[PDB]
Amino acid sequence: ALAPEIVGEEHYQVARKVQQTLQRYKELQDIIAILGMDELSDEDKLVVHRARRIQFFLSQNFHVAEQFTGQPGSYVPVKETVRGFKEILEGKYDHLPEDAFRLVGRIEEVVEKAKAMGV
Amino acid sequence: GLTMAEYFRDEQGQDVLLFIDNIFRFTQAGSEVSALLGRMPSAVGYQPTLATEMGQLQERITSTAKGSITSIQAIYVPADDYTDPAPATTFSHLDATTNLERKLAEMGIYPAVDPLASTSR
Amino acid sequence: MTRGRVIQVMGPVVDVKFENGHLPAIYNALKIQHKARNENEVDIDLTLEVALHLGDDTVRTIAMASTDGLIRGMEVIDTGAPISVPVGEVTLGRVFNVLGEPIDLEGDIPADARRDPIHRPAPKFEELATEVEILETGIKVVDLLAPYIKGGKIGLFGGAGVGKTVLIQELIHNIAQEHGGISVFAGVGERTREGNDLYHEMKDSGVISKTAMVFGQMNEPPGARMRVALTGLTMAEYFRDEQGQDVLLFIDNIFRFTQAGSEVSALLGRMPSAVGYQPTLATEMGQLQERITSTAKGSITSIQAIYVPADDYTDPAPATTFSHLDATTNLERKLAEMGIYPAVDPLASTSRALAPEIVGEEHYQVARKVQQTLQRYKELQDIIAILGMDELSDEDKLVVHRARRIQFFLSQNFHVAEQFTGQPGSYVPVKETVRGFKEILEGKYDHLPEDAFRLVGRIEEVVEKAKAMG
Amino acid sequence: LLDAKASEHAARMTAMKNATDNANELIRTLTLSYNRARQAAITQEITEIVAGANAL
Amino acid sequence: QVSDVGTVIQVGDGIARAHGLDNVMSGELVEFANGVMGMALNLEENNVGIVILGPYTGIKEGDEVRRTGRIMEVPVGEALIGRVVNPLGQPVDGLGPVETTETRPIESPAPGVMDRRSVHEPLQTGIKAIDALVPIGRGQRELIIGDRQTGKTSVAIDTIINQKDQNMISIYVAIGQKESTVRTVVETLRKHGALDYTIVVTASASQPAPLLFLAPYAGVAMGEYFMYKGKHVLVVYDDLSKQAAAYRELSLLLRRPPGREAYPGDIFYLHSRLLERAAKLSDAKGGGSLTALPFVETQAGDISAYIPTNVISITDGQIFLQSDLFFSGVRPAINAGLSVSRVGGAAQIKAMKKVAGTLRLDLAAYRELEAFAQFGSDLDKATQAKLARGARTVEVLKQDLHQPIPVEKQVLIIYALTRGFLDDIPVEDVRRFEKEFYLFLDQNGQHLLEHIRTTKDLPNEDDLNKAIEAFKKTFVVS
Amino acid sequence: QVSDVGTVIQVGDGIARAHGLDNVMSGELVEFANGVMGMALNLEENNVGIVILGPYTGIKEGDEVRRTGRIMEVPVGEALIGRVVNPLGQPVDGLGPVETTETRPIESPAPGVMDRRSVHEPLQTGIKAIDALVPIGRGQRELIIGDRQTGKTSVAIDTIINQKDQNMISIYVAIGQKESTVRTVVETLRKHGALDYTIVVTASASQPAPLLFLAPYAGVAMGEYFMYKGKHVLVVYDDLSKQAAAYRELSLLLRRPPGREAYPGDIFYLHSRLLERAAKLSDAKGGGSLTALPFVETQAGDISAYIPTNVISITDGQIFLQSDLFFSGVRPAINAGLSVSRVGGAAQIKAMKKVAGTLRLDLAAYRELEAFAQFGSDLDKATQAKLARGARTVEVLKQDLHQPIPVEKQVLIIYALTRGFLDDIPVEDVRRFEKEFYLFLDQNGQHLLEHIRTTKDLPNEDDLNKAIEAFKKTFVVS
Repeated sequence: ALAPEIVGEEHYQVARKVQQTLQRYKELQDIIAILGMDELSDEDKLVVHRARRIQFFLSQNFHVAEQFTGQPGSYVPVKETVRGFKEILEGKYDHLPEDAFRLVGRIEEVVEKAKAMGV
Repeated sequence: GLTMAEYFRDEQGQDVLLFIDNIFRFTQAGSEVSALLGRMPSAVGYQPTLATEMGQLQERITSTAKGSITSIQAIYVPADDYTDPAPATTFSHLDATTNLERKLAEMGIYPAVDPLASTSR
Repeated sequence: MTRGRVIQVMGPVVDVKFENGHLPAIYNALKIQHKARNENEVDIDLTLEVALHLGDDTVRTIAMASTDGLIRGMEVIDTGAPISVPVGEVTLGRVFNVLGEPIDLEGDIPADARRDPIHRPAPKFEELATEVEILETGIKVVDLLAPYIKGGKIGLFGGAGVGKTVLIQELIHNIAQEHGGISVFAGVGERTREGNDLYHEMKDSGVISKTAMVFGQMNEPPGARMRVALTGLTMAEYFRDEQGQDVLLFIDNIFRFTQAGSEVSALLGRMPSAVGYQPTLATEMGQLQERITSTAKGSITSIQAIYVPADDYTDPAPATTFSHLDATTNLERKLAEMGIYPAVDPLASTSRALAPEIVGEEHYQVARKVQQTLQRYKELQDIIAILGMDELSDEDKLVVHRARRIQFFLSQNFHVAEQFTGQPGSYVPVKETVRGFKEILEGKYDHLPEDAFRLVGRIEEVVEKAKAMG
Repeated sequence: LLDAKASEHAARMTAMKNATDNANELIRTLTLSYNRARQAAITQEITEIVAGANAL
Repeated sequence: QVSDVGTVIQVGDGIARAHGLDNVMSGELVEFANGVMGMALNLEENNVGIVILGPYTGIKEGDEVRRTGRIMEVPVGEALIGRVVNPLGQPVDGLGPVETTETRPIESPAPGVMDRRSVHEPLQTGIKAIDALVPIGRGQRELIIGDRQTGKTSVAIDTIINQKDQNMISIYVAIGQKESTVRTVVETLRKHGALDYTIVVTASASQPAPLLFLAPYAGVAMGEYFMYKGKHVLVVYDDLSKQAAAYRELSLLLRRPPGREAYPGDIFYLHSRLLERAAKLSDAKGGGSLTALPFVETQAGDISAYIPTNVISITDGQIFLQSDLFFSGVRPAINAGLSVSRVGGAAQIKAMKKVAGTLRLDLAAYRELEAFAQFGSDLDKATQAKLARGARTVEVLKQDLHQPIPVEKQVLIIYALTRGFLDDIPVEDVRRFEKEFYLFLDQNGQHLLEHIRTTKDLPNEDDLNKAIEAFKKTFVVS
Repeated sequence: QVSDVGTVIQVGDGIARAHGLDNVMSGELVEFANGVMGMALNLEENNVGIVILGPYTGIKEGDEVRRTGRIMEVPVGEALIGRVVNPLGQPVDGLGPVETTETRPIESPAPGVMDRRSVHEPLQTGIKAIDALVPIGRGQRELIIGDRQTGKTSVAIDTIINQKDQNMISIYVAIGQKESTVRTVVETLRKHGALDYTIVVTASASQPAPLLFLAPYAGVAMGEYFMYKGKHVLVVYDDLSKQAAAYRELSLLLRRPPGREAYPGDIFYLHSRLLERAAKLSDAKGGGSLTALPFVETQAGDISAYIPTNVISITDGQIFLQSDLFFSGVRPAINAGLSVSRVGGAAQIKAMKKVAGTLRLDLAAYRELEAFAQFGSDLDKATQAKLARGARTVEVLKQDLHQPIPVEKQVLIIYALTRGFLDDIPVEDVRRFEKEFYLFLDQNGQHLLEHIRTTKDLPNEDDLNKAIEAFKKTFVVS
């Protein structure tokens, strides 16, 4: 069902960009393991910086997992998901720590978690 | 083909050439028929008579007192696995080797024979 | 009549048919003794072991030697029991094959001597000892950092030229001297020239008088190569049970025993398992090892050399072998050049017995402190190698000073080495070793030169040597 | 300038040493998987050969 | 006569084949003339395949086989407590025979969907790390997985010993273990007094493969008799990997085709049929429960292997023992990254749920921050306090061998930790502080201990703080 | 009463099954109707499995089979010296028959462990690398393993030729080789004069599988005749992998159960039985000795294959040839890193022992630092000197084809290399330095050569140094 004429042009573009940046991050893994972050080019640093946050934001807290962790859970609409991922791709939240994206849900919960942590 | 060349080696007593398009298919066909003939499988599913069949084919290509037969055999190695039993058996009979290089062909150095990969005893 | 007839001969596998209702039991030994009736026959003296009952009064056996010259219809006689090997004092200082016949040239054993079956059930749960006991070997490094347990299995690792045979001879000598117990050596799949060299070494070391030697030649059939270990073990069980003493048992290479078992299974036609091994690998290893235990009136402890195929410790054969070991000693080439003659690695060797409940709280503390000091020296070595010596702190300098003394004191002079050095051997009690190492750790002998701690024995030898040299 | 050159050389040396250590760790972690795959391949080959033999 | 008597045709590798026995039924026990029992698996058209449950050396072709009329069964009863028996129920320790008067089938159906109840009662193992991070409830199947020589048997022995005063019956099953090791374990249990409520089932490595294959089923059958009477049973299987190896050997001897790692197709069914019989019965069925702690041995810490994956896909969680961090020797290190208790947490007492939450976070933060190889930044808030807290938690989680700790004292010491009461005491004195604190508690804080025992909630926080401060004042720092 | 006669039932792929032959022996030699020999291997209940030792196209079902009553045996004697003979004893060259008087069976018991003596006599192969790093002793059997195009045949020919004046009988066995290559090898031996003390046994690729299987045993049986008379024999198996493949083919055609890589269970038994007959006999047994040099062919240099693993486990050492080293112009192509001789040291003279260690250390250092040779900016003291010594060592270890070097000259040249006298000679002129050094030696260092030959020990150090300096004075550098 992931086609431009089904899910929408914006949805398709955001998904393709996310997959592309994740693939680039996966490719850079061997060089990261061997040499480290110091040898990456200037834009590869940005690619890794965005990709880690995207990967962490892909996580979610579930309603059924409340009994084991206490997190109430969330239900994120597809429009909110697309908007949040587009904002992340545009570099709007590059300053926040990556742990703020871990298990939140909506994009505003990331800001709330970072502010609670002290950013 | 070997018998056709053997006639000219023996009677006319002249040096001849024998080209084989692919020697791996010769063993592959025997491997295919072995199971239906009813023999137990070999290491990699080949026939148990692979070595003796290859020897009985190759050993007739020899130089004698009168005439000789020299053979140019194109060899295909599946997936470049040189440990495969068919190439392993075939390589035990070779005397020389010639490798054709697409890089040399593109550079225009015909016959595009690789000067370093080619070897001969 | 209990007379059988040969009906199939396929390599080392021979099938025999008996009269109805008189089949031999499993693991029985069958004899074939034939005389050439004419010029188209050869003399035959062969021994077979019963393996399966195929039905129709037919039994499948595995030969113990070459099957050339066998004829279908030859008479086969059943001995009524598994292979029987002589036991007792007559086996000391002798060399035997799997069948129990002498191999050396000193003559045959009288036929009236007592013999015992090769195959025997493991001792009952009732007869086992209820506590763990330490076998004092008299070697400082072994008794301190990797204690030996009576009735336990010890894995020995090392190459050639590192001192394996010297360690074996010293262990045999010390055990015989201080415990009155003999040792048994079982060579499984060894090289014949190496076996001959070991025989001559034990001969000229004066040790062979207290040991019984069994060799399964590498050219022997898989049945022999598989039953040699059981022959040695049943030689040792007599001295465990009747004489009531602590006995050693050495196995040349147990991986070759597992390989011979795999070859036997392949010949018998059983479907392979794991990486091509026999399906019965675990139960065969268990039946071999479970008879090496410490009962209420004796003990058998085994030192086994282990070969790791393709350096893979997860391979099924070493994986199954390691589940029975209680300790491990590693011989180190680096220490061999350094000059520590026992050459046992103080850090690679491990033992299950190194626990406070077994060796005592003081022994455990001393061993842990020594291991920590040696480890710390190990990390510091690269710092001394690359950076300047002055970069070491005061505690680092003290640790480096103590570690060399400890490492040299781990060395020892052996009784076997007397014939090559002149100085006599020394037997060091475990409590004396603990006291000496505690004193060294306390700094009580810092002023003594590091060369005074080499090949001494007890701690007093160190100060005596230091006074003698200065 | 001289101090900067010395610092550059020292930094390059340290980076290369760290790279060698990481490469060695990767090598051993790969050898473990190589051993596992070798065992699996041997098992599969022997099973196929025995099954083909039994088929007759 | 062939209606109830048979004649052996083939003997080999522990498997026999007999002619006759027309009235034998699948799964029946048969007895040879030698006295060795056997089980009939295959009922072919003209012969019966029999598996020998014992030494097969004394069985020869032409021997007779006699029916017993009973499907595979084991004796069970109160008389089996304090004894050591084989999978057939025959005594092994001596001390005379066993006077059991009832039998249970080896193959029995598991409780149904409507016969079960949610797990709500804690199983106290007496180990601080397990009881704090991976709680175990009655009726739970918890897997203990790790490499060789990592103290799994020591953990099992401590768990069994800790059940002294609790209304629990322990069953210890040893598969493929060394008989000397089993003897030492039984001696330790007798010394600590656990033989009053434990049953030991043994099958050494020297035993034939069928006995190793049958031992866990005998153990669970013995446990089910107590479970269905309204009692609580703890069962420990010592090597399901060794049982699987024995079953693979038997299957390959029966010419059955192998699969992944030469294991048979139904190797998953073999373990599922056994582990599905442990459950928490409902109030209608009686409220009994059986809990199991299977053991699986890995090679080089690889949990992606066939048998470990099969067992993980059955149990309700796993506890992973870290071989490299087993360097401490006395206690194994539970890898919190992989260890998890799916059913636990609900069964944990109220106080432990209140206390262990911050300890989990402290340990996770310490383990993620470590392995920096002495970084030079040393930021105060981010590094120093977290490292000190993590070191103190690691010191607290250590334990002595064969020294279980009551849950009340566990709760009190873990509350003393994570509230800042230890950040001044050096890490090398944490164990001595814990020992002295236990002595001080059982000498004076009887009110706190009784409050914890009577109700599973923490006592008055001000009183607890006053007691901890008083002990800290009385304590001397090395 | 059909006892000595049989009729063929099945024919195909060189295997025939015959009814009857009640009194035939296992391993017996059997003659068919048309004169083609056969060997009985499978003595089944109602038929005999016979391998055919010749062209089987002329054998049909119903042909008569005659029993000969003779166990497989080969002719032995001095009449075989200088002959090319098939494994059955029939000459393949047109030079005529052989007048051997007595025969011995191919299968014989190996010498006992008490009939042997430790290896203490060197076997000079004439190759500097082998004689320095992996020495071979009389009675030792050593494995030469490597891929094709590595000159294993060249090594064998050189070591056979070098025995011209050392009073040793050589036997060359060719299994699965090409007849043209065998003919060229025989012509080379004839040209160099080795045919007056050597025997050639040939079984080419076109020959039936049983001939390839039997050839090494025929060679060993021929060698044992001289070995037990008090002489010294050298036996070379040109390829054992092809012999193993032929045995696998025969076993698979006889429907024997297959093991790993379809090999029969007794392939290791086959190879150990073959290779355990090479030994150094005791003084009571006559003092004879037999040494073996089996060859193993690998693909892509994998020593992890089944047959190479078995042969490595069996033999007393290995010599490894490297394809890249051979391609790099190094004709011996001997890799000293992987090669090993478990008998080394005892198999060397004092002069060679005094010099080999430093050469080994220098070669090890150069092999460690070889990959970084193109950096002239390395440590000017350690690395540069090590590279300079290693390059000259590698140049010295090179050798020309079919030109063995006497042990005294080898000792002298290696001493000169290891004492630093070559440090100023250019790497490209090292070979010329060696050639003119040999010429200068054979011209005016006869006293040193005689002393080395007659004492097996180095001459006076000052005299040797003076001779080397005198030669360096007259040496000219390009």
